[PDB]
Amino acid sequence: TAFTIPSI
Amino acid sequence: DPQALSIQEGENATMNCSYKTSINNLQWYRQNSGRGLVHLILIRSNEREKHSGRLRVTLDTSKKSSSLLITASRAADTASYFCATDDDSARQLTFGSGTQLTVLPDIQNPDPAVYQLRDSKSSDKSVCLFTDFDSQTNVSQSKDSDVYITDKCVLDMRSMDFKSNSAVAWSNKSDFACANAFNNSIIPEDTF
Amino acid sequence: GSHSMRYFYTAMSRPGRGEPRFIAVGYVDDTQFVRFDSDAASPRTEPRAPWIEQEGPEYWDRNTQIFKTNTQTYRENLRIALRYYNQSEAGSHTWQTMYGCDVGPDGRLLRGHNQYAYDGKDYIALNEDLSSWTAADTAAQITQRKWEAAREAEQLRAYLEGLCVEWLRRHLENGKETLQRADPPKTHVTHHPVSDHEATLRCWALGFYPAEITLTWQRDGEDQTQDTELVETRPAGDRTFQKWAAVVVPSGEEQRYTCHVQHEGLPKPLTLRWEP
Amino acid sequence: IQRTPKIQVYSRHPAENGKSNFLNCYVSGFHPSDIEVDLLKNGERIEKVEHSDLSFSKDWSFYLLYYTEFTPTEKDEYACRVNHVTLSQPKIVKWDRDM
Amino acid sequence: AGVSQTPSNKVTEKGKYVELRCDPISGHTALYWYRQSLGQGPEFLIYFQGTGAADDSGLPNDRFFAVRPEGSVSTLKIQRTERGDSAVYLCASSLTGGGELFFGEGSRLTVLEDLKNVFPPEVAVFEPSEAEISHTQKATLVCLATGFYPDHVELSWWVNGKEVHSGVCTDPQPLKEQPALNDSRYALSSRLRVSATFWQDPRNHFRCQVQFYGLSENDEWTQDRAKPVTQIVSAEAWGR
Repeated sequence: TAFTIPSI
Repeated sequence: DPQALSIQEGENATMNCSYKTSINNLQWYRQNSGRGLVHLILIRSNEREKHSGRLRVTLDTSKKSSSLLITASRAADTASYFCATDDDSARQLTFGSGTQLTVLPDIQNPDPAVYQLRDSKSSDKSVCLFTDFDSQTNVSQSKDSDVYITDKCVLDMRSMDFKSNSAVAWSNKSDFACANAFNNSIIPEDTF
Repeated sequence: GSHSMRYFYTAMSRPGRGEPRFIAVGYVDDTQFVRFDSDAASPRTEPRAPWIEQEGPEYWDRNTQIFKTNTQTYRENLRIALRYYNQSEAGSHTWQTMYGCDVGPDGRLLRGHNQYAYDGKDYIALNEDLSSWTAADTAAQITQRKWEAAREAEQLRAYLEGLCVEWLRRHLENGKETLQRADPPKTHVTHHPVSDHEATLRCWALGFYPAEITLTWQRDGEDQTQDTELVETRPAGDRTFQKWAAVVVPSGEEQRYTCHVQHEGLPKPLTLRWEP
Repeated sequence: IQRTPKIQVYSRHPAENGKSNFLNCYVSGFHPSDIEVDLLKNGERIEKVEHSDLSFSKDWSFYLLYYTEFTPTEKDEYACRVNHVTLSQPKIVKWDRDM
Repeated sequence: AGVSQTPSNKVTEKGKYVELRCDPISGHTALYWYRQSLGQGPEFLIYFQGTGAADDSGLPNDRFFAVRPEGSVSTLKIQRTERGDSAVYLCASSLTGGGELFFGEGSRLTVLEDLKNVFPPEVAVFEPSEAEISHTQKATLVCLATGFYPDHVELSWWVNGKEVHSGVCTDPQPLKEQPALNDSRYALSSRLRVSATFWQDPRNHFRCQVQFYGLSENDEWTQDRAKPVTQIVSAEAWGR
């Protein structure tokens, strides 16, 4: 499944 | 909800948990103590194994289980220990049941010793204080209305390197005194 | 060998018009399979290839969670970026991200990419050693610091080598009839006089997969790189592609112009001229 | 930075007069994402139009495919009109079955 | 020093509205909320990324709602409060999302059927045994905090007007006086040990100090009984 991205 | 571990001080604690979820990006180990907060160390799904300080973490992604091992366990290390997994790399940590760790001292000089204690101000309760007993001594559940017992507790006199277990006995009855208090717990025989 | 799963993320401000907006698309090689669009009635992850429609709800629910998360982190990053660059709240800007994983003939991770752009320019990008970053400017250099601290290349590398590759394979087995087939082009050459003096011919590749091809007008058996023209490979609209290549030349010089087309499903790189 | 879009108007299958087909317009190579695309039949909006989900290339320029069902005839002409911030006037491209 | 959650304790009845605060680390974008209850893992509630929820699947129901307007400080709103909701609510902060969670100390919230049975503790310093100051030459004092409800207490010893954690033990958890059901008054004790030199030197000073958490000015008084606000109940002793 898809990645969940970091903030910034 | 993997049982409590009690162990002796200096000897090695080893806790296990298992995550069920699909992958994890990473797995965390968290220290939760008294009323307080929660707390940390981390292994990725691609490294088998990781050491920090006295800790060594291990990850087996086939059994979806991990092992935290504390080396040379101390009093400070007494806390409940919790797993967290990052569930699909999707950043919400999932925490498991985890493990009540209690590192007890080896007391080298046992003086099993039940005393009466007298409340300042009143001729009020007799309170029997089981103190100075061996750490292999367990106090058990009193089985009557009147009789109830503090479970064992340790105190540490920092200034003078002393450590002693102590449970407590209260009651408002006269069918009760000292040699009574501890008739359910397995005991070492000493000082009344 | 060399299969891949890639996701493509686009998010943008719309000051004056509405809430930022976030769109995501996933491919396996050159077949798109999934989509998500923030502006939907109730945004949900929807299929795009037949072969994924087979997963149970947990798949949809889960990626819908990750995208609703990914929706918000971009609303947020949009905002952080207006801070790193002294930008006004009144101009619209854009974030773009690709990440993906390639797997060996065996299926191990061969290469892995993760790549951030702001406003069309490169921003931050992870390096071949999946640990370090190339930061486009000073702003990205904060990010780079922020991320080294959170060890956020390792989080990345954990996903690539695990969740992606695991799924890359889980699909490939479901849509093997689709995704492990190579469709070789149906090629034809056409006749177009722009005059008696000069006349052009056209190498046609139609309905092929994947989108990789080479159409080379070999003059006398040579490239003629400067005198030939070619259009970028385009989509048919089913899951297939077409490209063409042309060249203008004096008349009656036809047969010495051979067209070299190579494509994955082609045993022999086919040379062809053609006349009536 | 802005890039102006690349337009390719063409049909899915070889045009054969009076068989149903799909007219494609393949806008690609632009930035920002925002783009108006109409399909024209004798210079009026075909109303049935669909598009692809948004995506971009290894250089971040986007692309999209507008497509519709039609039967190509001889007398009927088709076109893609396209608006982007880069374009001062919208951009008509007449369909050539020859491409 | 980190993620301050507030107010550390709240104690109300059925049907009331509770507002839990938490102030996370600066520059942390993700702010989680968890909740946990006696001897179980924290469970997920909600997870902010800057100014808004990116995940709220932990929320058990529409009565739960969180907020974080300016992106830093969050607030947890619970409504039609119920017994079911009684737990410690944990606030954490991540730098970017996932990875290392920095928790706040928490807010212990107990929701009761009525405010009728809220009871502060009675407090009793107990003096040391001579049979102990002989056989060990050290003095142990014992503190009994009696008949209090709920089990929201912290027990701090003070020798002389200053607090020391040293020589002292309290019990982890209090236990039920009438242990037949869950509305039972609680009992918790604590000891501290000194040298017999210390306690015997008469001009020394011992306070067992016990801090209840009950009600505050925003709660009602239909009682005859001294209405149980948040307070400290101490008990002193001196030397001989």
